[PDB]
Amino acid sequence: FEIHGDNLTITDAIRNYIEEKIGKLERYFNDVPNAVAHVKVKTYSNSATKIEVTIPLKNVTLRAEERNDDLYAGIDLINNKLERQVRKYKTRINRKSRDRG
Amino acid sequence: SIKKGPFVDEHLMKKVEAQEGSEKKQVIKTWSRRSTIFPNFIGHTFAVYDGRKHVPVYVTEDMVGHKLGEFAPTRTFKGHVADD
Amino acid sequence: AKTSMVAKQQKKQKYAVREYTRCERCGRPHSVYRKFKLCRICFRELAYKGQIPGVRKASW
Amino acid sequence: QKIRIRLKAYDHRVIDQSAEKIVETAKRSGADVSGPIPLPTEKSVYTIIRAVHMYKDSREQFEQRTHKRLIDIVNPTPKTVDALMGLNLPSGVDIEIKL
Amino acid sequence: GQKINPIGLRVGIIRDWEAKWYAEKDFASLLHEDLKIRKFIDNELKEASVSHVEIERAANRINIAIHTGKPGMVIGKGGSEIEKLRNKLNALTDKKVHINVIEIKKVDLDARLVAENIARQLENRASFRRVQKQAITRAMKLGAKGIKTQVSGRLGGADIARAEQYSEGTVPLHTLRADIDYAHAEADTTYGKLGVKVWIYRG
Amino acid sequence: VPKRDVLPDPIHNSKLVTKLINKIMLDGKRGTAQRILYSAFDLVEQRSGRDALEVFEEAINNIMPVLEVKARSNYQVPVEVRPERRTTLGLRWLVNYARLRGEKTMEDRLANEILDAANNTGGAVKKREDTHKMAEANKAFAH
Amino acid sequence: QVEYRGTGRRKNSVARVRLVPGEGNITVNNRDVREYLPFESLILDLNQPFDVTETKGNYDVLVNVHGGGFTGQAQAIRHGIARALLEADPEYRGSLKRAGLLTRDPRMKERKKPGLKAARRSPQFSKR
RNA sequence: AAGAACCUUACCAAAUCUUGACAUCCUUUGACAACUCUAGAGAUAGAGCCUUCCCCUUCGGGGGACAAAGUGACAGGUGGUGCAUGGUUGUCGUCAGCUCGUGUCGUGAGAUGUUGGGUUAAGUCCCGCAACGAGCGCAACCCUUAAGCUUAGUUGCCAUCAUUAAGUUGGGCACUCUAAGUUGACUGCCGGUGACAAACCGGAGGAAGGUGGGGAUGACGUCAAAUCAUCAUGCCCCUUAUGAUUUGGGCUACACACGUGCUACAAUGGACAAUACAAAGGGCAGCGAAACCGCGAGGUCAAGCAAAUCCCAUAAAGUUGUUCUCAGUUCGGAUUGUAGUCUGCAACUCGACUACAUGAAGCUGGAAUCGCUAGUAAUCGUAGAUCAGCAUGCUACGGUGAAUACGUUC
Repeated sequence: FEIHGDNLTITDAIRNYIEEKIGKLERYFNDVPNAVAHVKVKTYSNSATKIEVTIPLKNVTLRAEERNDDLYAGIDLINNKLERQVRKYKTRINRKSRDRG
Repeated sequence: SIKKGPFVDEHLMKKVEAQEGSEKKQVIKTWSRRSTIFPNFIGHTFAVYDGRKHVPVYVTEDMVGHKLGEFAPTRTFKGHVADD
Repeated sequence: AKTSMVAKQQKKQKYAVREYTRCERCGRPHSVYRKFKLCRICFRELAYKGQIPGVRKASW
Repeated sequence: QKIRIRLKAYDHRVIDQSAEKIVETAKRSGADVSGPIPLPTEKSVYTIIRAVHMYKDSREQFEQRTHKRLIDIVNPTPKTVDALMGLNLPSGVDIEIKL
Repeated sequence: GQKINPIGLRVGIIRDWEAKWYAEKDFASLLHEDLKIRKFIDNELKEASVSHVEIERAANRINIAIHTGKPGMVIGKGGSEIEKLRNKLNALTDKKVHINVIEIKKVDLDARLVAENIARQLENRASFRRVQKQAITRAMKLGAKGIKTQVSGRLGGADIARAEQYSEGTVPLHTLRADIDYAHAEADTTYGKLGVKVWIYRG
Repeated sequence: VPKRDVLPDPIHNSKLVTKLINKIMLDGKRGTAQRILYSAFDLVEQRSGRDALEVFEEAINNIMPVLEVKARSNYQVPVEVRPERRTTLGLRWLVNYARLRGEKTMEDRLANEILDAANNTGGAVKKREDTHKMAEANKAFAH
Repeated sequence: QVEYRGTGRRKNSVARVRLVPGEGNITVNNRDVREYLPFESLILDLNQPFDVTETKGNYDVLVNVHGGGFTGQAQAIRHGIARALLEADPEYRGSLKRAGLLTRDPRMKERKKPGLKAARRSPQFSKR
């Protein structure tokens, strides 16, 4: 959703690519009101690839983060973090009922 | 509003009173922001620096809720996706 | 830009009001008093120097 | 029907000690002095922000004291005239002579 | 937070004003007129290693005294510069000003002299933690119960700024009656700006 | 943690009426709340010519439950409810069930309601019941 | 005659109470209180000093009050009177100070401060 | 950004320019120009015209300062790097912890102290404890407020007086109130309890009794947090320009979403008419007083004033009677256009405000979710900054005045 990126003009193939690959996770649970992404470029002089993202939640939020050479490998990391996140968050939880007295 | 009563830039006036006697000219590059209507500015056709460049108009009788401060809405198509 | 805005403000005008009074020391134009002609943060910057009363702090 | 003055100091004792030493000068050659009548000492404020760019909510307050201090004396002689205009220090006061 | 100098706090209660003059709503003229004097004394800050100065003005004249560490330097010798300096301030003050200089002792203890001392000799490419160690080693000497000596910038003329500080002794801050000293300096060799922070404790 | 005494009500030399005003005293405008309430007195003390304290103590005791419940997953327990919370309970179900009558005037619905439960009618006696139905339906799985 | 005196202060509303023995009859600055304070019919509680101390009464009233609106102004009445009865005789502190009446509850309106807008509430938060 | 028409505004346009818009160094040297004319969009120039060595000159110089020019450095860069930085700030969080010196034990990194019991707002305090002492930090410590005594009585007050429409006149400083120094609240004192001690509950007094109210204050470190666009500055780059003056646009456009907040969805209500109570600040050609004009905006002159004096000013909610009698309503006033006031030369894109009419959804909001432990929440107004003009914002002031706190399950 909210995407501001400094020192670069965004394009559209990255949009369908990244946001569709994020859409794959409605296995659990999406729940897709906000998804704030964040970037920047930063001379080292090897000189950057910032890949930072929020993926906020019902009653809570989150953070995944990464820096890379390149946006494809560097992105497969904003995903394959959130996956494991959402998964756990659902496991959880506590049902093993048990009468009382 | 105005405080009794209408005003004008007066350096344009020095132009119209000059071109007012003969067969009146109809070509003007000008500035025309703080200059409101009155019927000595007729016989003459106005192209006002719109914000980028000058832009003509045939002056015409019905010009009562109108003035030359601008008649080209300068937001320039539009700024908007839809039309009016 | 900045350096020549400094000269823009203090040279003459056409009439009364197309003119500003920013801060002397810093060039901070906005949110600045006319009492001392001193911006938001120049006074703090020179409040701690304690030249003037001045108080600092917390009774109101 | 007597001398009356107004003193404004930004340290809250000089009003009192200056008032009393000039009173001493005033009753030296004279008498009939009304005292340092207090006035409410109105204030000021400056709502300054603890920032440079943003974070407008984190701010703070400088202020000011503006005291007025009303002192008189009756039945002049030109030596208590000099009691006014003999000693003025500390001159942070806004001393104003009247009658 | 984060932190802030206590000289902002202890002032207004238990220390001086760094200037004075009587009261009326022409602060504008008086104020910035004074501020260039406060600049103009760079002439002697470059020349005497002084602490500071706080003025107090008369009805129609001006009284001043610079709190200085190098007395024979500021004096000239035979007052060979005192009267021309009256003229030069007066010249650029655009108003008469009666100089009356005042030396500072104990010796170079307080924030100012110590601060730009260590900054300058540090900008002589000095192994600074030793120089700091020497400053403290003559500071606890002179008598005060807590010193702490911080500095930042790209140190060693090298990569990213970090900041070292050698603390010492008892130097409370959250307290309110301390009457203490603080400074920050500015002087660079190669990379940017390297600034120090001084701290002491009197009584 | 203690509970903000009212000295008395200086009407009737009572206490309960003030405890009710403060629930009606919208905007802190006691003048208009004690207005509409005094109107309530003369009106209801006209209809079925009696006192407030009769229809008041009556109807406040007719809706007031002696049980209600609470959860703690969430298991809903029966408990003898404590008295002051039981008081403000009767007050609250009273007034909050009152305004929904679809009736114009400040007072008529109110007197309609206290007169309702005065004869063991009205939805606040009803909620008293359902509270006392869940309760003793709530004895099995929680008591 | 002999007018006892108590002086009450709540909510900017000073109560220079000129109590004097007699009948008991009100003049809020040369004016009865009943018409004066909106609306108001809470004057039973104002003769509380007579309600519980040397009960019933009465002593006659003159009073010079100013400041604030009626409420704290109608509360310096109490401390004015009761402080005037302890001034009359502290015999009945054991029925006054059992009702207080000398505790000028110094609560007031605190300063304004960041976040506070048209009515005093912490902000709303950003969401999702 | 505490006030985007111009300005600010840099972005866009063009008229122009280049030791320049702007400064320092070297010179001819000169006091630097007032007002007009020509054209111009202004910049400006042609200019006229009058700027015209003023401090001290013994004849010359010196010298504030020049007229533009010459002079080569130069100047400048909203041009970038908050990751090259300093400085400053939010942050967990006002969370209470974080450290050392000495001595020990450990092969060794390290631990010890900082742990055990109890207790506290808390490394608070105490008992014990190869440990002992300090450093930071908590509290006090500074402010402001409730109770108080004393000093000083106006422009403040009348308790005794007559006097005035009137605290106005004469009188008084008694009293509120007034700004400086004074105690009082420190588990201080009593009872119980407790490892007696630390310490908990209650009592007494007291105005305040449990770190009195609130603020000031943010330990070690985390966020390569924000900041070169506060300011300065390391490196790079421009320099007939990324630098500059000048006029005009525009930073405010809206198929869209979001966030933010303000306002109605009404009979406790709406509208009418009479009436009372606040605090706090500001004020010189600035606060504008009556009287006058008008539907109002506003304007006529000017009373008074560097202020406990004169003005902003009048308070609002409330209350008083009337009526409205549940509507898309006497709710709603969005909207659109008609007509006036004030501002600055200047209200088109783009200032509000004044009477006319028009009178939309909206009849309390789904799922969702946020603040708050009492003068709170909730609610009515006042004034200060910014200010030619401009606040559903912010700031400060007040006046009115609730439910809930079982228990820490979760």
